[PDB]
Amino acid sequence: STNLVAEPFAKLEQDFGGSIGVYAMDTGSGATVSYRAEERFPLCSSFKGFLAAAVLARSQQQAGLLDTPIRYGKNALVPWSPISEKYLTTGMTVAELSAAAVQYSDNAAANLLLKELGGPAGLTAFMRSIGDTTFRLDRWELELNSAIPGDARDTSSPRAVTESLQKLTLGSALAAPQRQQFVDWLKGNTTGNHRIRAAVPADWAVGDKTGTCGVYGTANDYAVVWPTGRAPIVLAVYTRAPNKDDKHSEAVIAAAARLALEGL
Ligand SMILES: C[C@H](CS)C(=O)N[C@H](B(O)O)c1ccc(F)cc1
Repeated sequence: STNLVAEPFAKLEQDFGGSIGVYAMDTGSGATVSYRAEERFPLCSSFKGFLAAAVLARSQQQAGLLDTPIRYGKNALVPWSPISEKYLTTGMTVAELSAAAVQYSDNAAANLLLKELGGPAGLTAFMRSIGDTTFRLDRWELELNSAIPGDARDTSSPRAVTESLQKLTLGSALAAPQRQQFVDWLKGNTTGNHRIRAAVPADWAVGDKTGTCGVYGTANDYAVVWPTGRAPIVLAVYTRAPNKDDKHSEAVIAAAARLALEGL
């Protein structure tokens, strides 16, 4: 990938202080916008969207997987697990765990689903099977958030994120019912209102998955966006920064999303 009118991104990046990674594709025309699209960024919680997709893929071979109740214990409840916390006394079904992971970034729910899939290596294997050779998940929540500069653990690239997202939501990687369920989960996300969603015209439908590592200014969002009467746009906006204490910026993510969309 390349971009011969990259200066707007370059200036936004310089003002932010860190690194911005953008890839956006118009699935109707094939046009793309890129900026550090081939460079590795920490996934943070954005792996949870692909995790739910991997669950749906398995459910195509395992009848009633999604309906399976999980009666998890208190010591599954790592921090930032609001749904799993709320429902501890009842347990939750695999489907509910998947929805909570996507729509609230629920940590405990992600760990429980990772265990069902064979851990970070199992999710990574799923991603290889749809043709993503960049994605790697190595660790569990919360250790995967360390976001250390240059660490390839728990990273992917904006372009591979977008390409996989397109395969899973719009392409053929998931069966049509599973594909619709994944799209619906993304559309019901509650964590992304200040990121890509803040850049999209109010009348376009959006599904998204956010990520927030909590360190090194590292945060991200990927989304499928449905313009008026048009084929959908798929995009990914990732950030990081060189100092552990650097704050992430939702406004930067929104602004880079807007530059991508305006570029398309
Ligand atoms: C250690 C950090 C706290 S800022 C964390 O748990 N991040 C996950 B994720 O991005 O991997 C997370 C972040 C925000 C949430 F609301 C839920 C889960």
